[PDB]
Parts: sequence; structure tokens; C-alpha cells
Amino acid sequence: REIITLQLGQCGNQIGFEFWKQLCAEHGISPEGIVEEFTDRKDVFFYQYIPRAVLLRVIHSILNSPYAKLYGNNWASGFSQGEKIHEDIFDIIDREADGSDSLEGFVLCHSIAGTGSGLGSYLLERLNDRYPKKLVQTYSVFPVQPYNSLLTLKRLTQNADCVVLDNTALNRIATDRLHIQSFSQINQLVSTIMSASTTTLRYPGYMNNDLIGLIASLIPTPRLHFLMTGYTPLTTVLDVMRRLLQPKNVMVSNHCYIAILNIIQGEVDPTQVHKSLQRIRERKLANFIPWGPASIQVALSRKSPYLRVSGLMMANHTSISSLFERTCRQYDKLRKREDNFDEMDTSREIVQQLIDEYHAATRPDYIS
Amino acid sequence: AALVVDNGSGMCKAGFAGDDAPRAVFPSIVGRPRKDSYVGDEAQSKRGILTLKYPIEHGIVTNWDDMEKIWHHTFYNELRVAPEEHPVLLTEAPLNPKANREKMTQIMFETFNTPAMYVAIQAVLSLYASGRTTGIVDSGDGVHTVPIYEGYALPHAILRLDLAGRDLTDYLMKILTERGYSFTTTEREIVRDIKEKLCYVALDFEQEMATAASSSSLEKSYELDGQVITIGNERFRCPEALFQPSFLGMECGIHETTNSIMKCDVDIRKDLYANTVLSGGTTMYPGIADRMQKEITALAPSTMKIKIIAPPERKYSVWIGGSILASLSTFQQMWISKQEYDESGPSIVHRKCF
Repeated sequence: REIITLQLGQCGNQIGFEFWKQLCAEHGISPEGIVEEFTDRKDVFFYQYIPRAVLLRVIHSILNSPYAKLYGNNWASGFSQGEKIHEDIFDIIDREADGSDSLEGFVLCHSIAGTGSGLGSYLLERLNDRYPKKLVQTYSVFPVQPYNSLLTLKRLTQNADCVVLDNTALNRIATDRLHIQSFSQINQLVSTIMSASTTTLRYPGYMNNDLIGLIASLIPTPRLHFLMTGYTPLTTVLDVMRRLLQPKNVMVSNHCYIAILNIIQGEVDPTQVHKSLQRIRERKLANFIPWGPASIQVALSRKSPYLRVSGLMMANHTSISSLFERTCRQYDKLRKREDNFDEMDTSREIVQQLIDEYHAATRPDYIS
Repeated sequence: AALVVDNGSGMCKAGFAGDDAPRAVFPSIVGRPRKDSYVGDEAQSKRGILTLKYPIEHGIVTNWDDMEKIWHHTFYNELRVAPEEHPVLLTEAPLNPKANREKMTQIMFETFNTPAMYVAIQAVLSLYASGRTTGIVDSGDGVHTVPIYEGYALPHAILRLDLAGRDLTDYLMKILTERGYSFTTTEREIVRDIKEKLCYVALDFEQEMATAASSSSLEKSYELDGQVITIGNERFRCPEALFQPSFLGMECGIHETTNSIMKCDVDIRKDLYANTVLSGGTTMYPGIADRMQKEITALAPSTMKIKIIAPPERKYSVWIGGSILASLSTFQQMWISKQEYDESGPSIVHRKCF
């Protein structure tokens, strides 16, 4: 199986370029795409080595960097221009998909705030229509700005089969424990999460060896497909498992979890893992849905020898609905302040359905 | 049994006193991942996944942590003995810093708890192996002309030449590549083999070059994957660098360096001229003895009697000399005992091993 990544807009290319820089170093691959001398599965992302990337002004900064050997602001303008080059950009993907052994997914790195907002919404509709069996995971990044923010939200709630990273929680963590006061400094933090998000697809493990294994575990219902991240070390597994549940680390600005996935990338002791989960159940640090039986999953991994204990948390929290109300509320305030303008309210209608879908998920009778 | 350990810049030789040859020989290398430490042949075999260290690269120990690991390897892996149960005779390079001698002593008694130990200069042991106590002696892998009188090396007249086997191997890779082949990769091991098997020292460089240029009489074949290659004037051009270092961009040859004699008291120079002994792997080239004889004769007074001694077993004469020494009746009183070490400390080595 393979995964082809797509990078749209200025935000996509940079956080994508920093994603490949971190991964090329994790593996024994020199910046000129030559293996250095100095067991890790590298066929999923690299093609025998060349990354399976599709980049879409900022391109010149990449071509002048030492990594050259490795390859408007209205949402309507972004959607329109994609319609004009439909066959052009779909000719580099078709060969990228066909030439692949057995395609599995389409990782998308973009921010919903201008062209990547529109051109991103356009490709998301074409992708599902062209292939219905291909997963589309999108590493969206949250910030006329309120309009374009919810328009893509309409497309992300029916097209994308699965991770939010909001800049507000990025700015707060930056000033708190990193002392930045800068785009080039926050990107070092997001790329650390991305390279850690797929740490179970670059190393042959016991379970979660496929992209559909990470997705179907968390997402119970195709509407509730928004996840958040947690990454503590910026020692036993109990210390890491407790620090991840602190809201000071969750990258999100009643309420309960639906399913949690913990990633431990260290050399920790494999028998004490059940002991930590036991004390979590006693102290009751996390609450879950009352309707369906939900559990917490923890998986170990092995760090690359060429490139200490870390930990990442992937969870499906109902509190993510709060972020949508902020985008939703700001829209109505702009709708009273200023061909048919009917595409917006349809988007406004469908996003409200998800919000009510979330608030009804935390009830003991969410079914029907 | 007493142990004899010859610490070489490239290869260590270890065995038991009394034996005619070392029981083990291995690379003076320690490697760690890019089992936590690898030493000897294994480090070399798995160099692909390791970062190699050469703690005695030029004859002098530069990293004691890894040298300790080489000694640990020597006792437990190679010889399969417990050092606390056997006296140990160790070898050292000429002009070895006094502080290093004390360090070696302290490590043997405090880290390995040896019941007894001693340290002797490599060149001196080789001279002993030839049945002499006076003469001038050593070309190894990473690095001497050592005048010795009555068993004592004369430090003021010792000369060091940073030109040895390693440099010759790399030079051969270079000229074979210039010939049209391509030996550049850590291929270095293959060329080292070609060097040890087909090279020789020409009696007269120019005449030999003329012969090779006008005929194929000096050519030899070498088989790699089956490919058979041809080695011509490279056979003797390689070791010629010992006599003319400029071929390597270095500003004196071994004959001229063997200057050491002239630095000695005039009264013992004739003894040195008449007893010039060759030792070390890099002196194994066929024809080297006759070439040295010719070159030294040209430098020395016409009335001087010149004699070059090239023992067939000179590649291991250092170790053999140690085996002989440690086996001598009169040498038993010379060992530094654990008792003496406890009494005087590391500095006793200067008095006991003069």
C-alpha cells in the first residue's frame, strides 16, 4: 500500500516541506535523495528514493534550498481557478495513482483560512467522485476570513474520511514554554506531530499496520470525524499518560471522549503499560460517552537508530464542537454587516447539523 | 603461563610466553552502533552498522576508554583467560610519553588486577628476537628507526616517520585507479591484499620502470567476482614511496632516516651499520633488504661495513621477542609484582621498565 500527499497553499507547502525534512532525517536518506550508509518501512511514503509528493512563488524557495534534488484571497477565486485546470493537475495525480503499486490514501496538508481554502475544497469534491474506495485524511490548520473558514467546513464534513491543528493553541504554547515573543518557529512544532502521527506506518508493528486501522478505531460514525492531538515532552508511562490529559498540552482552544489513541515512541517497559491504565481507571481522569462501550488504546513504537521517551495522543473529543460555534457565530455577525449567494447558507445549514450532531452525542440516548 | 600482548597501530598480536607465535591477531578497532561494543574482526565485519574508533592509530594510545576495551577483548575473547591469573607483558611504541606508561601500568593492576606486568619497547623486542642486544631497528600500519645499544633504546636518536602500510595501501589504490581501474571505497581491503601479495621493492627504480614500459615481463594477474586484473609497474611503484616519500607529497625515505645512526655516539655507529634489523609488516616486501643495503652503502663512508638483517619471521618479531623475554630465567625478577605496585604506585614503571 502507498500514500500520496498533496500540499496546497503557502501553509501546505511549508508544513509539508518541514514534514519531509523531518522524515528524510528520521530515515537514512540524505537531502539529495541518496541513501547514506550510517529495518524502517520506507516504501509507503518514498518511491524507489523519491517522496510521493504533489506540490501546488513559495515553490522557488524550495527549489533554491539544498533540498532541490528531492522532487487571490477569495474562496470563489480559489474554487474557480481549480475548475479551469481540472484536467491539467488531474494528469499528474492519475499517473501518480496508477504508477503506484496499490494506492491506499490521499493525505492533504492545507489551511482553511486563501487559495488553498478554495482549491482545496475543489479537489476534495473531485477526489471522492473519481475514487470512492480511497481514504482522504486532511491535516487542516485553523486560523472575509469567517466566510472562507466555514465554506471548506462544508466540504470537510462530507468528503474527508478523517486532524485539526489550530494556530491559536500554537501561539499560546509558543509564548508559554518556547518564548518566541514567527512562522518558521511554530512549524517546528506541527511537523513534530505529523511525523509522530504516522509512526505506526513507517515501522512494522503488531497492530495498526494500515491507514484504515488508525481511522476506523477512533471514528465511530462518519459524521464525527474530527480529531485533536496531544504531545507532552517539549520516567514511566504513568507520567506520560497523565501529562497528556492535561488541558495545558491539548492543542485545542457535558463533554467527554469517544476514543483515545496513545502513541509511546520510547523504550519503555512493556509490562507496566497495563498498570498505568489501571490507575487511570481508579483516579478517573477521563470521561467517555455513556451510550457505546469506549476504551483507550496505547501503542508502542521504535525510534530510528540514525535519528529519551516521547508520547502522542490521538483522541476524538466532543469539545471540538466549540471551535465550530466560534466560526459559526462570527459568520452571522458578518451576514448582517455585508449572483445568488445561496451557496453560503447551504454551507451554513450543513455545519449546524454537525454541531447539533455533536451535542446530541454526549447524551445517554444519542441513538436516533 | 605469562601473556604477551603486542599493541599495534593496526593489528594487535596476543599469545602466551614460550610459544613460537601469537595465538591471536586482530584489528585495533572498537566500534559502536551508528552487544554495545564491538572489538577486533567483528567490529570490522559489521563496520556497516558501526562507527569505528582507532585508539592507537599511530602507535600511541589516544583513547584509554577504548584501549581498555581492546585489552578486555584480548583477555576474555581472544585468549580466553582471566588477566588476574596471569602476568602480562605489554609492548609500547618508541618515544612513548612517560604518563602513558604509568596509565598502562595503573590499568593493568587496578582495572584488570594483573598479578604482575611489564612493558617493553617494540623495537627492542624485535632486536632480541634476532639474537642481538645492539643494533638499529620498524614499519607497521600507521607508523620508526630505533638505535639500541646493550638492550637500551637511545631516545635522542630515535626518528619517527609518519609513513607506513596504510599510506602505501592508499597510494596503490590511487595508481591502480590512474591505470584505468577504480579502487576508492573502503576496495581498500582488496588493494591491501594485492599489495601484500604482488608488490616488491625494485633494486633500481628507473631500470624497473623502463622494463615495465617496454614489455609485460613484470605484469602479474589478480582475480577479484571473477574479474582478472593486471598489475604492472604498480607492483614496485607502491613500496617505492618508502624510499621517496615525495611520491605521496611528503617532504626522508627509510634509508635516509635510518640519520638516526648519525645522531648516535660515533663509537657505536659501526655496530649499528653492521646490525640494521628490519621488522614490521611493511618491511615484508620482497627485495627490500637488498635495496636498503644498496641505499645505505651509498650514504655511509666507503670503509663502512653494512649489513641488513631481514628475519623471515620479522612480521611478528615484536611479539616473538616478547615471548622470548618473558620466558628468560633472569627476566622473572624484572616483572612488576602487584606487591611492588601497591608499595610504589604507577610511577614504579620508570624504574622497573627503563
